[PDB]
Amino acid sequence: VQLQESGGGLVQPGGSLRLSCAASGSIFSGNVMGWYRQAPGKLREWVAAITPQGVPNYADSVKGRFTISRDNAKNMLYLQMSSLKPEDTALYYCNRLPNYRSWGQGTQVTVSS
Amino acid sequence: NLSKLLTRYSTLNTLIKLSADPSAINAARENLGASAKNLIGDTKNSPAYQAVLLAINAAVGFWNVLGYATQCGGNANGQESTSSTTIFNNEPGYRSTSITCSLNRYKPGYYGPMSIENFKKLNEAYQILQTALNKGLPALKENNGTVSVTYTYTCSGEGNDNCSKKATGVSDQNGGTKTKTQTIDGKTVTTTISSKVVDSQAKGNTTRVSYTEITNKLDGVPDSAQALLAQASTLINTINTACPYFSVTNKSGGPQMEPTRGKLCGFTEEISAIQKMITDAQELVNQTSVINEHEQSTPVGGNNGKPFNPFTDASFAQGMLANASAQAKMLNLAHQVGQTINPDNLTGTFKNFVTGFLATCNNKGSPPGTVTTQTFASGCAYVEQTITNLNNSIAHFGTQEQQIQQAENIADTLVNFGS
Ligand SMILES: CC(=O)N[C@H]1[C@H](O[C@H]2[C@@H](O)[C@@H](CO)O[C@@H](O[C@H]3[C@H](O)[C@@H](O)[C@H](O)O[C@@H]3CO)[C@@H]2O)O[C@H](CO)[C@@H](O[C@@H]2O[C@@H](C)[C@@H](O)[C@@H](O)[C@@H]2O)[C@@H]1O[C@@H]1O[C@H](CO)[C@H](O)[C@H](O[C@H]2O[C@H](CO)[C@H](O)[C@H](O)[C@H]2O)[C@H]1O[C@@H]1O[C@@H](C)[C@@H](O)[C@@H](O)[C@@H]1O
Repeated sequence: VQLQESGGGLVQPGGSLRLSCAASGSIFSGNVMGWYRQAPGKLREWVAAITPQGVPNYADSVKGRFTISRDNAKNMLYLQMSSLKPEDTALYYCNRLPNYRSWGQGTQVTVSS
Repeated sequence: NLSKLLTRYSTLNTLIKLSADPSAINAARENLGASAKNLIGDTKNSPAYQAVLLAINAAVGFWNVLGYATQCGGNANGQESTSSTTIFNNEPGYRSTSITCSLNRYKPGYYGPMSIENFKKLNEAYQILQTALNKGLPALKENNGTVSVTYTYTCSGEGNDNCSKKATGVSDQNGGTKTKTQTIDGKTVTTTISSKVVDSQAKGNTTRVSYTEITNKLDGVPDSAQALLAQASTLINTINTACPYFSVTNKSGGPQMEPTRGKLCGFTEEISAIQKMITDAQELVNQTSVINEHEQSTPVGGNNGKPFNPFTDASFAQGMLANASAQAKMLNLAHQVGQTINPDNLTGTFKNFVTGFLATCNNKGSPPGTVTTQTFASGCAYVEQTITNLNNSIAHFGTQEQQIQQAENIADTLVNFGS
């Protein structure tokens, strides 16, 4: 009943960031987990997901650039981001799928030169 | 004050801007239509479909695990018998495709044998489920599907009345036949019962004794989800209510069953779980009519070509909300079915049961619903696979889940504004 994202920051276009999310066992164990983002002026959009067995899938806007992964030993969720563009600027959140109804605080990412 | 809100809660300002915009509202209603097709029109990709399938498969799997070990017997009235053997075919027996109810003298009942009355109930539900699974479940929106189901049992032994006129309905026990038509759903279901006698010295008779054979041919049996869940409920409740004695053969090396002897309803955690899954699947399927009754395909907008007024032009909203809420409720119950049985979160002896038996097959996979001499003591109902596919379908419902939440929030905003 706890979600804490981290790793966000201000980067250049072309940059990389690894976001992390520390989920509790309730939420994480045996559950599909995923990342979401909420950009300026828009509602929260789904970005990626991953099944307990490690199979990942992605939104078209990030496919080929972002990689989602999970560490089942430590209830961690990770998003590696590459080739960032201004358009990736947003608050990023992890949650399970379907969503637990309280969201973490999220971690800000800002891509800009 | 409201400016002071829309600072601290930025996504809410966005929500109100969308709620006043017909093109955004229509875009949300088009999304509802599409996510509804995924939920009630698809199979592989529908979380709802996979959760239904999983609930049914767990019930069937439970019996494939334990039926071979379960005592049954006696005569037609629920009464004890002095010498009656009754064999049900296409059932998961010990090293066999039949289960034999040959326990005499003991009164059928709790921590005793399953009466043949109950076994007939259990068996009919099992044959139906195994036939449907075998042909493939239809998508949730399809209700006028049917299936044909055929199954046989045999009565031998002095004094055995389980195949007689009274038990069966057939006037002549040798070569006779009876047709009746109860109606499950508002649907008609034709049952043809037929009987033949095979003497001991008749040719081609392995068993050195003489027997009666009853054939049941049911046509137009509903294969809808609501229908099939009622069958699974009957299967698991019959077992749980009869609560018959069982004892297992623990194979060398193997995976190990506990307890080895006892009563079938002693598996309380496992039965509760299955009953819960079926209950959640039934509530899930009930959301189908809420979705159908509230189509979101008609575009919305002002009237007399004047701007849209979210305070008056918005009576569609109750239905949009009801629909989105229904879809959301489906997805959550589907997830909840999976979490009931998924071993990642199970513990102790309920986990052993699922990882070592229920989510296991010993057949040489072979298609769904086939019963072999090795089926016993394993689930043979594609439970690990169904869990995996349910998770995959949910992972691929990322976008739609968010679109449903946005649609529900737009609608809910409009329901608010109108009052
Ligand atoms: C008990 C039984 O099965 N009797 C049937 C009889 O079998 C004997 C003969 O085949 C005989 C040959 O000489 O051999 C005996 O077994 C021998 C082996 O052959 C031998 O090699 C080996 O080493 O030793 C054994 C045992 O010592 C057989 O047991 O065969 C008859 C001919 O087929 C049969 O009667 C016929 O079938 C019936 C259904 C009916 O249509 C008759 O008109 C027809 O001639 C015997 O079947 C029983 O027939 C009696 C006599 O009328 C009854 O009809 C009975 O059913 C009613 O009564 C009982 C109460 O006892 C129940 O209440 C039932 O509801 C009533 O309907 C009927 O027994 C039933 O049907 C048979 C086929 C079987 O399913 C039984 O389980 C049923 O109880």
